[PDB]
Amino acid sequence: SEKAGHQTSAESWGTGRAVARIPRVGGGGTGRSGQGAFGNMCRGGRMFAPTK
Amino acid sequence: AGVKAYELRTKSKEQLASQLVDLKKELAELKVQKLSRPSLPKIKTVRKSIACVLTVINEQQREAVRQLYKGKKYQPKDLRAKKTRALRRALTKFEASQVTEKQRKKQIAFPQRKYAIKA
Amino acid sequence: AISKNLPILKNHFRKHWQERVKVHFDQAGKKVSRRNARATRAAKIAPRPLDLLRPVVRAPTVKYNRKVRAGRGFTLAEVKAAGLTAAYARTIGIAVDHRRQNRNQEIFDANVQRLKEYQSKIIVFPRNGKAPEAEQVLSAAATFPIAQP
Amino acid sequence: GKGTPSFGKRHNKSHTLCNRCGRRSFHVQKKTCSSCGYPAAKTRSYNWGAKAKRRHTTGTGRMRYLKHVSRRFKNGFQTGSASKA
Amino acid sequence: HHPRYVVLASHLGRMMM
Amino acid sequence: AAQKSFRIKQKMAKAKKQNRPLPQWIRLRTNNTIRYNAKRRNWRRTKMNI
RNA sequence: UUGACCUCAAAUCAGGUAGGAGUACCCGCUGAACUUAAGCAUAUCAAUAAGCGGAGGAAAAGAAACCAACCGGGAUUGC
RNA sequence: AUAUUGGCGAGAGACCGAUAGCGAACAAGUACAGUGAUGGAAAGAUGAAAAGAACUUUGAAAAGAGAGUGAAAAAGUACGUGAAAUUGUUGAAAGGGAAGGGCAUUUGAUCAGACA
RNA sequence: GUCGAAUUUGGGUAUAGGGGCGAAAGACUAAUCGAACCAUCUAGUAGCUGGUUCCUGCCGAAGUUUCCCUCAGGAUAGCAG
RNA sequence: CGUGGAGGUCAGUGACGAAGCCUAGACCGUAAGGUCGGGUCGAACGGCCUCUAGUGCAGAUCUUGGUGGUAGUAGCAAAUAUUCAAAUGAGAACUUUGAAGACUGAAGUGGGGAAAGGUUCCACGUCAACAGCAGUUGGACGUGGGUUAGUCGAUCCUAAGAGAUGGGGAAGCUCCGUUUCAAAGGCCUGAUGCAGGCCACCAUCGAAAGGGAAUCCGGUUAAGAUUCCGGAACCUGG
RNA sequence: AAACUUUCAACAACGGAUCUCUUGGUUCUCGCAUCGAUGAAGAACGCAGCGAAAUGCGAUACGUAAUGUGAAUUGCAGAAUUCCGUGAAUCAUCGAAUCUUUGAACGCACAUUGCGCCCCUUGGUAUUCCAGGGGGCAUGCCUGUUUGAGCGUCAUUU
Repeated sequence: SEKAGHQTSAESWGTGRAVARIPRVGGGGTGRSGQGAFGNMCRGGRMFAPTK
Repeated sequence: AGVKAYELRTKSKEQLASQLVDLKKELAELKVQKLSRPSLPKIKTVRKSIACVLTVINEQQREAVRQLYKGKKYQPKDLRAKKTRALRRALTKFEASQVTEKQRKKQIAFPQRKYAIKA
Repeated sequence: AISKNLPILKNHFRKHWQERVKVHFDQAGKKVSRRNARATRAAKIAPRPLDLLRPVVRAPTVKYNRKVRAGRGFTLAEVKAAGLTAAYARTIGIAVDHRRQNRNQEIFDANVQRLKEYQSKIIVFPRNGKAPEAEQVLSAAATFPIAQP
Repeated sequence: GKGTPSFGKRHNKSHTLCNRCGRRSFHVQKKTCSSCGYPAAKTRSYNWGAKAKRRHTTGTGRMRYLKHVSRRFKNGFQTGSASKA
Repeated sequence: HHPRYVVLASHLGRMMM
Repeated sequence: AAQKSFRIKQKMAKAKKQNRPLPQWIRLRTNNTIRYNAKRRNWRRTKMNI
């Protein structure tokens, strides 16, 4: 599905917070909040070169 | 267990009114007993009997209003057909079939002919 | 960049082109559907053919005027030259066109012949009463082919 | 202080329950809901809010009336009663 | 769950110049 | 607040009757999956936000 | 004094209809910048995204104030 | 004739197989966070069948040790299998400011065998 | 430090982001302010930094020429199989 | 050389044990790897000729989950303070009762309320988890009970202000405006028409601290009272 | 020599990888055209003998009538005539009904379970005050009805 892996509003924290620069989920009190988001290496992310 | 709809259909307006109050009195008693006995499932049958009497009263009373409005062009909105809103506003079979006098002459004079081309 | 000895290509894939790709997976299913619809239309209009009769015509430009192809419909001068009327020809499967003008006596005569031959090969059933039994012929273009003169 | 001492002053609601969507997004002073737009006739929905539409769209509720229409269409919007054959 | 934030910020000053 | 609207009190009434464990006999049912009341609430652990 | 006409009003007057939802496809209005140009302003992305009005099972188009320059074709739509 | 990531009813695939595939195989737009717009998870598998361990004994009890059900408790509702990091006991071995590795042989343990 | 006033303060109410508000510090506008917060365009672009997963056999370099808003980059001739 | 899946064949292996995991036990290959024995387990898997690809990890301050050393370590040190006996209990520095020594010291560590919370209020049962020690106790867990008004509030009025209508803008979502360029409606004399006459605010929303019709004492509950009970009063409408 | 530290094995721990499973997802294809003032989509609060939730339903509330089938439901209890029959059942089908408070939401309002007016009828000695029961009162526009306004305007009586 073309939506898969991209139904998220994540953004990168940037350098300076002792964490890598992959985008991350916002908010709090959820468990998903703060996770790696879009990248192909990220759990729940989008696969490299989605099959068309 | 419980009243039967096809038996009630033989009774009159007054009898079904008397039976409704009797069932309501009986349910009022059973409620006073459910707070002493751990379980009293019979309360269900009495509850559905009051539903059966009310439905047959409403069915008798609606039919009389339906005989009173027999054949007159305006009748209550509750009794008209509950089709879709769009099916209630489209042209009737009569109106959509209306054809001008000119077109009627042409259809009669030159109808589609059946034919075969083999021989 | 420009890198080696290769042709200069022009690929217009700079818009959001992935939102308007059409792959025709339906090629086979559309064929079965067109073929079914053909069969139900034949059963509805039986025993008439699925086609109307078309006229002989010359292709317009200088690249094609050496050839003759089918057309829209017989013109009013041809329909009258063949003993019919436009309003009636349309009820017995002859296509009529009111925009074409005859300006060449060779095509005019070929189409008049075509209409006369057609009327010799059809059976028009009576308006009321038992109609004769007849088998259905599905194409008239095949029954009346166009031959290059 | 901007932090802990400031948060101790929070005892006034800005939003209360909405009579239409019932969501506690009804601004008291503007008298409008930031979720459904009440009292505006239309319900608020934006095409950049794909998830927002999904949460509130048709089918997410009971469909007290619309669930039966497909049954009525199958039978041709019939009227009457079964014949008891 | 436990949110996390920019732990301290400031208090580092500037160096050399 | 002691002085409260009927709309708020009505929602507190619903919150009161929802504060109970899972009925025990539900675990004896055929093909039962429910283990505990997952929507349980307490005044000390989370707030209704009504 | 009485009766018309024109125009404009009021009724819990008799019978009707419009709003809201859905919105993948359809008919319009309005309308960017990121981006490409190894910079950048015309240009490009794009007559696109977002915003707004309006329908149906299809919509829209349609029987030439068309194409042509030929031995001339002949409504519209799709490949 | 043409369009259809929506609604309804069907048939399929060289597709994914529980960190995969939709965010959601489960009471999933659920619990939970924010004043608000909005953000938004983890979580499937005892056995063919509960036959889910009657009764005896120690303890205040939770539980333990027996007895029993089952093909199997090396399946006991902390339940198919049950890896690794990390850890307890038993056995063997070395150890003067790290440990580990390469060539060769002594010592201990272990392995195979031509066989006629 | 000041403590009868240019005083302290509750609730109600008005002002909304290139806007407000400012006895003026670029201060405050929900722990965010030399331009708030949320979703989308958006996987924005990067000549720049990091990473890029199995074995064996044969061969094997360049940091130089010319052109470029060219100097951490490319085209071009060379070296290479 | 190895992995997921596909067409053909070996009438391939298998509940008399397929796949997976463990094994300083064995053999083959220079290597990637392939093969056998034993233990554990329980329902499917492989050789060879071909086809196909979401096909091989030590790293990316990589993603998600699990777990160490540091380590029984830092520490649990503000607000003067505790002690003796019996009772309950398996168990008492921490619960109940009695005695003693102290503190808040009337801009209190006392007695009530507003915003906010939402059952925390009271009773019986009760200790797995929470009260960073303990617990027989608890604002915890299980099960119930409890909030009584003509007089107290809201309701009514208007304040800063918000906002229908009549109208004018705007492609439109909607903007301006509040008595404005409007034919803007309702009472009485009398008889539901009718004879008159009087009267133009202009809808409405906006205060549980502003304006405002009317209730006090005594008793009573495990938990309610200016609300219940006894007695004695008052205001509005009719 | 022990303890202690380290390497390996057997058993036991912590953890949930691997293997085998699958009422889910995902892409392709075929057919159909059906929401709303006859009150929709959505929301709030309620309903069972013992339910908190998902599912169903609306004071006729896990449902009422009607049609088909023909002995169940099940966690415990109940029903027992409901078993050669106008009849079990969270059964299938569905054409007749009910459908709380709301929402385009429509008497006016609504951080209020706030305040009115009209019609029929019942009780309080009551057309006027009070309470109960039932039925109503938004706005724009079209076609007609009735009642009107204007020296805009025609004829006619005097």
